[PDB]
Amino acid sequence: QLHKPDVVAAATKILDDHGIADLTMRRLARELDVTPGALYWHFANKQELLGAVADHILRTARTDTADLAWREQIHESCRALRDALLSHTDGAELVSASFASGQSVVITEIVEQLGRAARAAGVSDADVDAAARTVIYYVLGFTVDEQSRLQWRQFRFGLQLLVDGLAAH
Amino acid sequence: QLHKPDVVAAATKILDDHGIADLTMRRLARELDVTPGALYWHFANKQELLGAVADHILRTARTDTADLAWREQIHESCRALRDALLSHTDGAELVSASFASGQSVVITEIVEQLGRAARAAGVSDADVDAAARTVIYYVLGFTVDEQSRLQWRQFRFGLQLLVDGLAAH
DNA sequence: ACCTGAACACCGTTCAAGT
DNA sequence: ACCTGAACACCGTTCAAGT
Repeated sequence: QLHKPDVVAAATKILDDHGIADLTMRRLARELDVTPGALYWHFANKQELLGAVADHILRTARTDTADLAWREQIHESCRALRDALLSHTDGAELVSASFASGQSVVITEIVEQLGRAARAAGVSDADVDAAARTVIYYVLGFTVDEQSRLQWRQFRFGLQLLVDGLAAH
Repeated sequence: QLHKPDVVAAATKILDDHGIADLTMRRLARELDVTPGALYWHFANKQELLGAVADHILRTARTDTADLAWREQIHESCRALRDALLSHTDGAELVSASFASGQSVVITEIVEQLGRAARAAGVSDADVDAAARTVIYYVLGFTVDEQSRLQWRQFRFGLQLLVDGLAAH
């Protein structure tokens, strides 16, 4: 009997072992000894499946940050994210694609978490979303590039550029 | 007789008309009445072809910025980029993918152009590259999200956050 | 409910062979 | 030089039918 965490575990193993291009619905059915159209009972499509793989990826990226100042909130969040991504082959491409799809709920949670920190820094209520997104655009972009180069930090510099744009309200 | 600008013109028409998912080597050979393995004489692969399509996309995004202050340099560059991208279906996904591939020479030119502006603002010589990349991570991320939502600004807010992180040296 | 069989409509890339 | 034919080794998704 096949259950969703079966699937996500197996696809994660494919990602770690072979990269995001070898993560295909057919190959994933091959590692579970099932028919490719089996997976479509549990997931609506490869997008939803990859979003689940992103959530499983990022279970370790959520760190508690409420008893910390609004700069340590940001830095600590972004550090935890980047370290969750750098721990899986093409982790940052996968999570970035799920964020552009709309299929990782915890990447949305992390954007809420840093939106709170942007608020707590003085930006107006109507510009909070824009800011938080700004931050994650940066760290997703950065880790994609970084994981590229590695597979063939001064992360803090680019991040501090943003926390300074934020210092001014 | 088939020449590279033939190809790039035709693929651009496919992108405008149908989106980046319908831009496939086979479909592109179909619009040129050629065999799919014809395109592989002129381009090494779909990556190189898409980089060429990105360069043709971004011929309009280069604006002259040497007789302007280092904030108008940034704002003007980023405005020109975002407007070149928003003028083509999935323009920002295409250009973003070519930037992650390493196959648009003018996206590299734009990163040089804003690297100069970051220099001219006081950041150290060893942190210039990091900064410029930071900027384009932001505007590529932003326009991807924006073009998503449109197909189904407060750009300036996120950008000013960065030019303020930059004000401090 | 949950999965198989089998099809539908495609992909990128290569490469001998023709002109 | 530049292109065709034809193959190689794949894709995501659907859906009747079985259990």
